[PDB]
Order: sequence, then structure tokens, then C-alpha cells
Amino acid sequence: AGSIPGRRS
Amino acid sequence: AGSIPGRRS
Amino acid sequence: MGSMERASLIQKAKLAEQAERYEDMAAFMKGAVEKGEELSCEERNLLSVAYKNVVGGQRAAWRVLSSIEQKSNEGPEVREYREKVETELQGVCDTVLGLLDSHLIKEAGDAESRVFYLKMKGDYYRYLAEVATGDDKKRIIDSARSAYQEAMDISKKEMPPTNPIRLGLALNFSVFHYEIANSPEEAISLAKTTFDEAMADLHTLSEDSYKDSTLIMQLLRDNLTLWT
Amino acid sequence: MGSMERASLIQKAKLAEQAERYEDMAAFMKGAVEKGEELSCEERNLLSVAYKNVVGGQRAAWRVLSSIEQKSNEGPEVREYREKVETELQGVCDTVLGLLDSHLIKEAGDAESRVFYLKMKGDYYRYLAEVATGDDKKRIIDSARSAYQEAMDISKKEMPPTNPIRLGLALNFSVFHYEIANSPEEAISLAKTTFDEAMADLHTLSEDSYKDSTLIMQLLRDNLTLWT
Ligand SMILES: *Cc1ccc(C(=O)N2CCOCC2)cc1
Ligand SMILES: *Cc1ccc(C(=O)N2CCOCC2)cc1
Ligand SMILES: [Cl-]
Ligand SMILES: [Cl-]
Ligand SMILES: [Cl-]
Ligand SMILES: [Cl-]
Ligand SMILES: [Mg+2]
Ligand SMILES: [Mg+2]
Repeated sequence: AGSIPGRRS
Repeated sequence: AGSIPGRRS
Repeated sequence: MGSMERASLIQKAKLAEQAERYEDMAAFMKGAVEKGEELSCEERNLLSVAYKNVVGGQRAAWRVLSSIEQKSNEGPEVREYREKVETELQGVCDTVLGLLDSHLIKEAGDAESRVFYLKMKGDYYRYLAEVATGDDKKRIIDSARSAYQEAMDISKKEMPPTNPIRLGLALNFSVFHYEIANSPEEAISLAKTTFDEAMADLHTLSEDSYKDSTLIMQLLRDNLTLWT
Repeated sequence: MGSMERASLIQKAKLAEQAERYEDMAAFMKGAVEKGEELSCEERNLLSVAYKNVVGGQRAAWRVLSSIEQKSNEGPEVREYREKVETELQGVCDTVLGLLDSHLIKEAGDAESRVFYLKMKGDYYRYLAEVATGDDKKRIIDSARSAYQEAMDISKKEMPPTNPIRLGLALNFSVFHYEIANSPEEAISLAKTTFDEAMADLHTLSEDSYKDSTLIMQLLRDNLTLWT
């Protein structure tokens, strides 16, 4: 189950 | 040009 | 970071992201927050990206060590080292929650900023809940739920169904339901209703907004595929 | 790490490697070295793997920032942040070199341990040379050269041409020649002679030793392909 990756910005 | 990876042991 | 200019902290946070130095990124953004000014949309993303990467590495390490520890219970070193990583993770979560509480959330009046910070609050309580086992796991879970719920209520009143923050909030709240709250039916229902209402709003969007929204809708779909 | 048992430090270094927590790994292995006992073959590998990963991430970040800095020279933030990363990298290299000097190398009597530590010494001076620009780049380069050369002299007298430590030493010394010493012909000659003499010794090896040696010979071949 994946949450928002949110690793790149 | 690659040296010894040496990242896993 | 009290002696560094706010603008320099922001600039160095961007450099640290390019260098994949996420611990530095987080320290720079912590310093920028502590300057006391509100954060712009871009600056909020920098704060979030920094700490998500830091705690993401800690969570991954904690899961490796927790798994080894569980296999051994079928010396004290594995428990001790899992405890060390767990304490470090809790400290980072507490730091982020402290920034939100002092004083990002109370000064956030626009829907875009307030929903963003409350989603953040739900996420970092969720990370605390993942490792919680004592007399306060229930209170930590309710703290996560309450933050997510307030963010949901605002996002449904103030944002279109395709808004990427609204969609990512619903995605993570559904993961909370499934993984933390033992409510898989609520998780599936939320992801389905979120996806369907976004699909019906896509016709209003530009090509670039369409790409932003459909990317997050695919993440909702991926979870539904895993859960059903 | 003075209050932790040597065996616990070693055990936790292995756990940290599994968790990809290389900074912790290095701190645990630093503590193990400072117990004052010699290191076993496996323990030497743990020490080397830990610090290679730590400095490897620092070198990658330094190169990102150095490149941005060079594009800007065609505020002080990019230089300042590159300087911060560079200082942190130098500190880690100095720490490793300090461990080798106090007192790993002087107590290393067997060829396998002595060549291993001297290769390490050459490597960490090479990393210092990569960022050196002042009145001591030449001295740093000669320190790297001297360590590699002593290791080469021992390995040629005491180890078979297929020994993986001897092969990896020759590989890294050839990279030193090519990248640091501005001697590409010496680099190519060393890699070629190393490869050819290993190929002629492969018939003596077991299936598992054959796999170990041919893997490093392919790395020599990859460099020769890039250099010729
Ligand atoms: C909570 C959150 C964070 C980021 C985003 C977003 O817009 N992303 C861009 C595309 O990939 C996912 C991240 C939405 C929600
Ligand atoms: C300096 C050095 C380090 C490690 C090795 C080695 O045996 N490896 C196994 C296979 O992949 C490369 C590392 C040789 C030399
Ligand atoms: Cl520990
Ligand atoms: Cl405000
Ligand atoms: Cl800096
Ligand atoms: Cl000895
Ligand atoms: Mg100012
Ligand atoms: Mg003891």
C-alpha cells in the first residue's frame, strides 16, 4: 500500500 | 573510470 | 541556523535536494521555518520533501531491524539497535510536529497552506503510530485521525476534487485507514470515492493540471488493485 | 563507543549494513577498531564497506555541488555549501587515516591484512586529492602514491596474481594514475599487465575463487575499454 511518494520536489 | 565498488559486504 | 539569511537557507535547501543530502535539506528548512515568516507554496514543498526523505530512510531501516528482531523471537543487540533507530525516528517526527505547532498551522489561513500542514501533521503522527506499542498508541492514532479529518473537511469545502493536495491527502488518509486503523473497508471506500469524483472533474483541467491529477489518481488505483 | 562490547559493535555493524545505515556502521566499526585488537578478514571488510559508503555519498554530493559552482563561475551560497560538504568529507577521510595510523597498519604483519590497510590508506588519500587545490595537493598525491606503491610491492611478493585484494589494489592504483596523477599510460599499462597475469593464473583456482577473481578482472577490462 503506497502513500504519496513525495520524495522529489 | 571505476574503482572497486566495495559497497556490499 | 539562526545566523544564516532566510533566503540563503532556502537556496541551500534546494542545493541539498540536488545533492540528495536530505538531512542537510531538513536542517536548512527547519532554520527557514524558525525565521518566523509564513512559507510559500514552493517552500512548503521543500520542507515536506526534506523530512519525508529523512523519515523515509529511518522507517525503512526500522522495518529491516524489526523483522530481524521478530525472527530472533521464535543477545540484546538487535533490540537495542532497533530501539536506537526508533528513538531517532521519533525525534524527527517530534521535530516536524513541533514546527507545525510552532507556529505553521496557526498562521495558515488559506486552504492550500492549512490543508498542506494538517496532512503533514497526520502523516507524522501516522509514522509515530507505526512504531507505537505502549499506553499511547491509541492516542497517537487518534491524533493522526483528527489531523487528517480536519484537513479532509477543509479540502472538501475549499478545493476542487482534482486538486493534487486534496488527492494526496485522501490517498494518505486511506493508507492510514488500511494500515493503522484496521479499517480496510473505509480505506477502499475513500480511495474509490476520491478517484471517481476526480475523474468527473478532469474535463475542467489544462493539459499540465491533468497530468498532475491523473498521476495521483493512478496511485489511488494502484492501492485499490492491491486491496481488492 | 567505549562502553559497548567489541562483539556487540561488530554485530551491530552487520545489522547497520543490512539496514543500509552506513554512518552507524562506520561509527560501530570505529569503536571496534579503538578496542585495540587486530581485525579479522571479515571485520576488515566491515570497516572498509562502512567508510566507503559514507565517503562515497559525500563524494557524489561534492561532485554535484562542484559542478553547480563551476557553472555559476562562467551569491556565496553554492561555494559555502560545497565547502561544508568538502570539510565533512575531509573529516571522514582523516578519521579513517587516523585509524590506519593508530594503530592498524603497524600491527598488521600478514600480507593479507597489511596490503588491505595500505590500499585503504591509498584510497582515502586519493579521496583527499580529489578535492585538494592548495599548497598540499602535491603532498597528498604523493601520500596516496606511496601507500599504493608499498601495497603493490608486498602484493607482488606475497600474493598470487588472482588474489582479489591484489587485483582490487591494482584496479584502484590504476584509477589513481588515470584520474589523479595525470598518467593515463601508466594506468592502462598497469590494468593490462594485471589482467593478463591474472588470466594466466585462473587455471589454479576453484570454481568459487574463479568467480571472485574474474569479477574484478572484468572491472579492469571495463576501464581499459573506457580508456582505449
Ligand atoms: C501530499 C502531496 C504531496 C505532493 C503532491 C504532488 O503534487 N506530487 C507530484 C506528482 O507526484 C506525486 C507528488 C500531492 C500531494
Ligand atoms: C579492495 C577490494 C575490496 C573488495 C574486493 C572483493 O573481493 N569484492 C568482491 C566482488 O566485487 C568486488 C568486491 C576486492 C578488493
Ligand atoms: Cl545501539
Ligand atoms: Cl496567514
Ligand atoms: Cl553551508
Ligand atoms: Cl600482528
Ligand atoms: Mg534577514
Ligand atoms: Mg570486553
